Amino acid sequence: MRLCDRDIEAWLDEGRLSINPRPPVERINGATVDVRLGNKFRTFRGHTAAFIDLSGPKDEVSAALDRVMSDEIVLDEGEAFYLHPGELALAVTLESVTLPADLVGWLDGRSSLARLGLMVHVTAHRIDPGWSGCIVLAFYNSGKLPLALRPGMLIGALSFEPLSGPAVRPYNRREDAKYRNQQGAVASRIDKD
Amino acid sequence: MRLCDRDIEAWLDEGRLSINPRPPVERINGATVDVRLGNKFRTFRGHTAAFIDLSGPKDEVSAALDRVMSDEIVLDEGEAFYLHPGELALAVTLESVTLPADLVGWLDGRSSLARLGLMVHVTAHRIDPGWSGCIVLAFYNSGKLPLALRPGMLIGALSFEPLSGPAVRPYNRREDAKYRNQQGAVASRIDKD
Amino acid sequence: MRLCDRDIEAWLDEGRLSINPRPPVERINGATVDVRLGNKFRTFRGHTAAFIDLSGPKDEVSAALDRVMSDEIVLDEGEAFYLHPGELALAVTLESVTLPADLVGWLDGRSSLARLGLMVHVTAHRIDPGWSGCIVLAFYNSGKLPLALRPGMLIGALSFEPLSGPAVRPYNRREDAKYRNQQGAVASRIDKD
Ligand SMILES: O=c1ccn([C@H]2C[C@H](O)[C@@H](COP(=O)(O)OP(=O)(O)OP(=O)(O)O)O2)c(=O)[nH]1
Ligand SMILES: O=c1ccn([C@H]2C[C@H](O)[C@@H](COP(=O)(O)OP(=O)(O)OP(=O)(O)O)O2)c(=O)[nH]1
Ligand SMILES: O=c1ccn([C@H]2C[C@H](O)[C@@H](COP(=O)(O)OP(=O)(O)OP(=O)(O)O)O2)c(=O)[nH]1
Ligand SMILES: [Mg+2]
Ligand SMILES: [Mg+2]
Ligand SMILES: [Mg+2]
Repeated sequence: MRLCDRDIEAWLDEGRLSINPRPPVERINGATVDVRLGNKFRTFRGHTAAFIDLSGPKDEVSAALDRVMSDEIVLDEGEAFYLHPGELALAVTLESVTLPADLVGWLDGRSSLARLGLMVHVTAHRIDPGWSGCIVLAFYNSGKLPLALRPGMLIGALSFEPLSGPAVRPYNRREDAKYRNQQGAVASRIDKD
Repeated sequence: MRLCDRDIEAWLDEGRLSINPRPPVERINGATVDVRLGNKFRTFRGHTAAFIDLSGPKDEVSAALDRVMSDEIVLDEGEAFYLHPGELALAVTLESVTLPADLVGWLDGRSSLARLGLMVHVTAHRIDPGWSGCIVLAFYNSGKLPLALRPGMLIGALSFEPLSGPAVRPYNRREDAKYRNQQGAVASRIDKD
Repeated sequence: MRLCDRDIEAWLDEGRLSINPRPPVERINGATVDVRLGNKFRTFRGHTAAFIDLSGPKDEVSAALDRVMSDEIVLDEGEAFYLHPGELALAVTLESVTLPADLVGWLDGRSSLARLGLMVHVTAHRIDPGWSGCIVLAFYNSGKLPLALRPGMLIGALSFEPLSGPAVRPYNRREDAKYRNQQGAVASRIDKD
């Protein structure tokens, strides 16, 4: 049972859910709220490491991650990020979303973007109960043309599903949660596993 | 709450939900209905453009789109569409689906197709309340062999989720909705944002 | 509605669904249960075949699948599988999962993995009511570095959604179901279509 548009509004109105800035009525429809693209990005520098050991020693993994990740890119006014076919990049939503303990969120991309090969997540689109922050995007261009991405564009959509009850270990209370207070296009923290 | 198979049948009998043609009983099971491939495709002409500006002047965007999209391809008796590794293609379902204001639909592929690398959507699989039309597929072959696609093959599954109530701004009434009554392998209308 | 963590635990306590071995409390949180990578893999041998006719004669398809699919690869203690950019491979969860006729499961990857391009499914992530067995993973590396995967690592998450009622044709009782009693890194059985 996803929340319909009307019930998304009522949750935002009660304060059970928060999205900041609040998208206007025109971006709240059916069962979704549209989200927008941020201005923070990150790319990869492959020439600095051979591989990433997903479950290796924490120090080695951490060092490899630091070598391979670019600095955070902040786009000048009227500047685009050019996402080329075959390229994975990180970005972020404009909006910060905060979920209560009794709700879960789901990121979709967009059919218009899908038909040009742009994936807005890499089999990870769950926004957990207790989540609070902007949402980091893993972009991949599976199409044949480079896509110019500009801050402010409509980039995806969120839906919302009540849980069977309130989560007992929501994300804000989980001591081994990686992504609380998530600022900008944060890189993988797989080394904290 | 997804509609189970016997409730999918009930909703179809009752007529607010429509799938046309209606899959037989052997194709409605668990919490899904199987869907089949149509006969309309499009491909991409990359040599005609440097990039697509996904937030550019509506005129320039609309023109770049028109250069890069192939004419709609319609397949002869016994023809295959050969989907090569690394290529994005557009196709269409056989079936047309109609959802009322109080239902959302979700498109899956198939595990049998997944194990050969066939993706059937590009992070965009929500079928909205109020949707009426055949579903456009953005295919991507992530695998190691070309896959021959033939009209009428089983291509994916739809499941259906009641909303918390009837959407106030369903897809069929939304004046900025891009794809109402969609009737072939329709290219991106990202230029209408 | 998804089951919250506390309810997931209840359903496990009561034998309502099964996950074997049972993940500990630190892996059940919010609306999910974390799952782990098994030790069986398959790759592809593209040189043995020109293509796969998904919808062709059953005979010929089966022969092609048998030529292209590798023998099952079984990794030792501590051993790694190197998943390189642009390569699909098959693998399997550590956990076996059994769902009743009134529940559907859903498979997510992990944000930490998404941010390095690891897809854990290829648009096929539904676990059906009536399912019983380990889950075959279709892995694709959309990123810029190779990724070492070790048996036992955290690979993804499961969420569980009650259906509108019991499925009348759950997976365990459906005649043309392909994947009952599976079986390690089982290849595509699309030839059974
Ligand atoms: O694989 C898909 C997924 C969705 N749709 C349809 C169903 C849906 O109801 C509609 C809108 O999808 P979305 O909202 O993801 O696309 P958009 O580019 O944002 O279009 P709009 O601007 O109309 O919202 O397009 C498809 O045809 N194929
Ligand atoms: O990543 C996944 C996703 C699903 N499955 C299992 C669970 C599910 O219940 C079953 C069938 O899924 P699906 O119907 O998508 O596969 P199919 O190719 O259509 O097979 P069938 O003919 O048995 O329906 O396979 C996996 O092993 N791995
Ligand atoms: O596209 C996404 C998807 C999720 N998240 C956030 C929301 C979510 O609540 C959290 C964790 O998601 P996941 O559990 O998939 O990540 P993990 O790698 O398993 O992190 P953790 O160890 O903190 O659970 O990260 C994003 O920022 N972007
Ligand atoms: Mg939309
Ligand atoms: Mg199936
Ligand atoms: Mg997690």
